[PDB]
Amino acid sequence: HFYAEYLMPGLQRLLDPESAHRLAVRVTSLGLLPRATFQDSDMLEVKVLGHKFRNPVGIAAGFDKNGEAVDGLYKLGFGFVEVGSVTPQPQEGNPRPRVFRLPEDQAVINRYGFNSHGLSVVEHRLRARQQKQAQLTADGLPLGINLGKNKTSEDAAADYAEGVRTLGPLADYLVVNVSSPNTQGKTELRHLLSKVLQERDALKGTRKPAVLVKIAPDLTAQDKEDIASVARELGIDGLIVTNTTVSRPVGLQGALRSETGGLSGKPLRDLSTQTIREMYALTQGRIPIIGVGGVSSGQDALEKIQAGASLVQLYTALIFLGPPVVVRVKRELEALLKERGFTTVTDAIGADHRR
Ligand SMILES: Cc1cc2nc3c(=O)[nH]c(=O)nc-3n(C[C@H](O)[C@H](O)[C@H](O)COP(=O)(O)O)c2cc1C
Ligand SMILES: Cc1cc(Nc2cc(F)c(C(F)(F)F)c(F)c2)n2nc(C(F)(F)F)nc2n1
Ligand SMILES: O=C(O)c1cc(=O)[nH]c(=O)[nH]1
Repeated sequence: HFYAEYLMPGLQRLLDPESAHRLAVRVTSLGLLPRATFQDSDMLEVKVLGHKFRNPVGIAAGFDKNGEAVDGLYKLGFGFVEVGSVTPQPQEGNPRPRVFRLPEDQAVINRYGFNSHGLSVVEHRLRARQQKQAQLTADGLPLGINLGKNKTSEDAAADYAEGVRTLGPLADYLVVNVSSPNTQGKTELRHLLSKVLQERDALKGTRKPAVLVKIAPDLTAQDKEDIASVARELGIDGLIVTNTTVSRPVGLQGALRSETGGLSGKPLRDLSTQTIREMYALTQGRIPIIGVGGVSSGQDALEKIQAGASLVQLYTALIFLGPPVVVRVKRELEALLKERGFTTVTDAIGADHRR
């Protein structure tokens, strides 16, 4: 409660979004935040992507862009952390201002345009902690790395390749982020993905990261069939559904609603869940999905899980509710699984399809 209508709305008044984000990352890294004490139950454990996840709630890409706060994030209760997106070379991103809060809608619009410290900086930081991560991973706390491309780049495959070569040895999973709204066709995707998988395969007697593709919520019905077709044809390990949306739904109260960019938070929630449900159907329940978009409660997580997600992520909820939201989600999720007749979270995955 202290976070929810004392600290967050107040920070909102005081701090511009970028300043607030930067502060959040630093406070999280430094461990100033009180630690989560909620204990995950066996009921929340998920095994997927070649790893065990102690709980199914992860932090989505975009919070820890540069891998500065990974340990602190696990301490807040996240089951898994995704770093990035990381671009090969450092870049500024778009002109400020570039992130807008719509508190009325519990939503954010962003056009960051991939401000990243770049691969070498993030490699150095992650390497220094690689041993610690190996222990965390073993304890059910995996690490994902999300790869982006520079604004310049004509050659996407080359940018992705630097990323896979550089960070793939540090990753439990890798994500190709082809969905930023702020920076194709089957064949073109197929080529790129094959090149990425080929870079992954070449890795170094690392035993090797799973490769996922992160998609937009704004796709055509054929693209969804296409993406499913490729994933199955290429043996892509997973899908992350979804990134932010370019739409503005009816009823936004926020002044900044007209701003160009990707919308996240509650207004995205149902569109994202719908997108998961299709993808599970098209892929026959055979390809794991990490569901993201507007999760801020246990029910929100459960809906995504029932729709077909094996895991879920959140980011935007933190902006409005603070760190307690991670525990709220897990606590609510456990309570709902018990009420609703599931012995474990795993039993819920794809339940919508079952009926
Ligand atoms: C400010 C901001 C920055 C983001 N940056 C990235 C990014 O760099 N890479 C990425 O894949 N997704 C990024 N995302 C998308 C989130 O990972 C997530 O897909 C989306 O926000 C939906 O989840 P949420 O509603 O819980 O925020 C960003 C989102 C926000 C709000
Ligand atoms: C008020 C506010 C908060 C914030 N994140 C945020 C999120 C947090 F969890 C904290 C902390 F440290 F209290 F737990 C915090 F200090 C800031 N963002 N992050 C954004 C941005 F830019 F990412 F959209 N705007 C924000 N506005
Ligand atoms: O850097 C960004 O602007 C960004 C990337 C992304 O993948 N998603 C998003 O909403 N913003």
